[PDB]
Amino acid sequence: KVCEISGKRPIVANSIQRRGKAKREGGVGKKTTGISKRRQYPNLQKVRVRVAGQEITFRVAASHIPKVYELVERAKGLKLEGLSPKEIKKELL
Amino acid sequence: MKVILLEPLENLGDVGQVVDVKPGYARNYLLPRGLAVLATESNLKALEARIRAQAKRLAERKAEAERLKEILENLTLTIPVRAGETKIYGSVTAKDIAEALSRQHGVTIDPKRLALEKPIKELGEYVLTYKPHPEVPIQLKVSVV
Amino acid sequence: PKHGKRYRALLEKVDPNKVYTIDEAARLVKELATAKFDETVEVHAKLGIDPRRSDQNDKTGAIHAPVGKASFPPEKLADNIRAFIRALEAHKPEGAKGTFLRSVYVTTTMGPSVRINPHS
RNA sequence: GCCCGGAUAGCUCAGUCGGUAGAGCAGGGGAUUGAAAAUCCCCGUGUCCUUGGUUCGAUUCCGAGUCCGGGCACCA
RNA sequence: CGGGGGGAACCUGGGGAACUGAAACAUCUCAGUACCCAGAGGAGAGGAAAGAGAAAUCGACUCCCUGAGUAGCGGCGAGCG
RNA sequence: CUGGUGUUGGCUCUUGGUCGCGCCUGCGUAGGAUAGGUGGGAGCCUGUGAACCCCCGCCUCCGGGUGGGGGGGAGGCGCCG
RNA sequence: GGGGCCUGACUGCGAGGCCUGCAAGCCGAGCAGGGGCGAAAGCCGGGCCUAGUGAACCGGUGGUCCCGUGUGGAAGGGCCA
Ligand SMILES: [Mg+2]
Ligand SMILES: [Mg+2]
Ligand SMILES: [Mg+2]
Ligand SMILES: [Mg+2]
Ligand SMILES: [Mg+2]
Ligand SMILES: [Mg+2]
Ligand SMILES: [Mg+2]
Ligand SMILES: [Mg+2]
Ligand SMILES: [Mg+2]
Ligand SMILES: [Mg+2]
Ligand SMILES: [Mg+2]
Ligand SMILES: [Mg+2]
Ligand SMILES: [Mg+2]
Ligand SMILES: [Mg+2]
Ligand SMILES: [Mg+2]
Ligand SMILES: [Mg+2]
Ligand SMILES: [Mg+2]
Ligand SMILES: [Mg+2]
Ligand SMILES: [Mg+2]
Ligand SMILES: [Mg+2]
Ligand SMILES: [Mg+2]
Repeated sequence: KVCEISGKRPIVANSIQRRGKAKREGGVGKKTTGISKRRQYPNLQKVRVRVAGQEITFRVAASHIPKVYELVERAKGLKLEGLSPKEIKKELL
Repeated sequence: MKVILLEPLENLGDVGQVVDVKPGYARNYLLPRGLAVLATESNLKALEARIRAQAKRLAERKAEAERLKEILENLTLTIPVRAGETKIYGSVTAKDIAEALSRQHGVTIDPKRLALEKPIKELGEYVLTYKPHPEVPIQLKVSVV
Repeated sequence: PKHGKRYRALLEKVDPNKVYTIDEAARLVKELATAKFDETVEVHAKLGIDPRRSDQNDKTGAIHAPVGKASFPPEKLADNIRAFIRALEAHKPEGAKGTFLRSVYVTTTMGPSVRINPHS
């Protein structure tokens, strides 16, 4: 899916199949036996973390996980209660 | 992946101390149970202060003492006690001491911070330290009449 | 023990891990030669060449030979040292691949050895 | 095309951890059973492919050339 | 306070063919076209240089004319540009 | 199906690779003898406590090499040959 | 068929023709350089002749008056083999 912070989301890429000694050395050159469409997903995971009276879960990219914490921190200085674990999330930027 | 501790943990401890753990240890064990905080430069300065407020401000309750010894130290007390030669008909507690010391001169002392054990009573002659840490031995004379 | 003290004392003015120049050590070599005779300061350096290489020093790749006494002035050691460096850099085999002169020590007849950069 | 490994008795296979080259089996004799051997004994023959140079020369170590053995690729 | 639904084309974004061409065919071509989806508006996009490229140079972006079928790209083929 | 990585963290036991360094290693005729090459090479080595004896780990071409230790006492040792 | 010297199984060209849809194939006197055999006349740009062969493209090597993306140099090309 998409990252709840980095915004990163799946993208389109080609799977190019090549054969033959490069020209970069050996000879004649490389050759494309065939190209194909395929996706490239974000290495997103999940990060659960207290933050007041709830736990709230974060489905976020790998290289962003840290920011999630630098957010439960910046959070601190603010009041957030009531049955609003979804809102807690909502609130944290 | 720096972190600032708390309870002095083996292999790395003494709260405030900074250490290089593995992201996993921090995120999943340390912070969860609260054994440390992320080495964010927001608490990395916040500790800079936590460290000065005590360090500098400490020069008073262990630095101003000098003002508290110069006045005294080279001083001499001597207090009127109802006695009978080498044996007083009562005693003088540290509390009994400053009691009048804060009227004979105008010096403030904390009794609970003095240094004698049993309550004077006897005589001969006295002289003993105040407190605390780098102290100042005072001089008091047991009077007559 | 393992060595005699006459040597144990010289180990006090020779950092175990430090490169010295031909002026910083050339004079420190004339002070580590504490024998009852006038010794001979020599230089030993390992050459990056192939031993059994017929067309390219003993049979392991080591260089020796002495060049100076234990009294010679600061301008006779610091100057005669370079006279041995270029004596080598003038015979580096064609295919002599590798740092031709990797390691270089300067020891006397009885004193220890001081690692030095024959380029300064 | 590159990286690897190598014949020495008839065949197969080890090597001062540089000078002292030695096994199985085949073959000769003798031992040999009812029968042929499985058992039993004792030895023949040479740069250890081999170019070398280090060393005291080299079979062994380096230039290394020829052939063979297995490898990984390329072929516009 | 707003939103939601619609609108002939035009518009930006997210996805995205095959026939066909190569006188077969897979790289290539058709083509980022057809089409699907979201969104915007009377337009939309873009927009004040972490630019261009050889000049003591220029000076946001967009549109037209050239440059130019040039430079190049290319089973150096078809063709693309 | 699979190796490397990210999500992925504690504590130990066990081994490989590499450079640092510290140590010994090496035993064919000859020869005091278990000689790795090459150079320096008449001075070293001991109250900065040696010659001799017992203990004691490791190595073994069973010959020694050699280290810890106690002991001991003014002497070991190389050249020349 | 035999022998003595030799390497013209040359480099730079090439008038003029044969053959022929193209492009290929073929013969070639003669001039220059530097050579070989001959006393010289001269002959020699492989083999008595007609088969023993493969356009381009892509690359591999060895050379080289060339190009080398602001400049120097490189990277990578061209040209010759
Ligand atoms: Mg997903
Ligand atoms: Mg792929
Ligand atoms: Mg990362
Ligand atoms: Mg060696
Ligand atoms: Mg062999
Ligand atoms: Mg049997
Ligand atoms: Mg409203
Ligand atoms: Mg509206
Ligand atoms: Mg198609
Ligand atoms: Mg077609
Ligand atoms: Mg689009
Ligand atoms: Mg245009
Ligand atoms: Mg063009
Ligand atoms: Mg296109
Ligand atoms: Mg023609
Ligand atoms: Mg003739
Ligand atoms: Mg001719
Ligand atoms: Mg012919
Ligand atoms: Mg002929
Ligand atoms: Mg083609
Ligand atoms: Mg340039």
